[PDB]
Amino acid sequence: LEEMMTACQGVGGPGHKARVLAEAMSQVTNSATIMMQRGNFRNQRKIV
Repeated sequence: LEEMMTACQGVGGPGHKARVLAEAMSQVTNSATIMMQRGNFRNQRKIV
């Protein structure tokens, strides 16, 4: 058995847990992008 995929699933290596992270960090950082945006909008469309 090519148990590389079995290992790289969370039990040994992340491999997919790395993809779950990638999903979440994109989303968490995006959620903070909404905070930046919640400033770079309010202030903006003025005298800028």
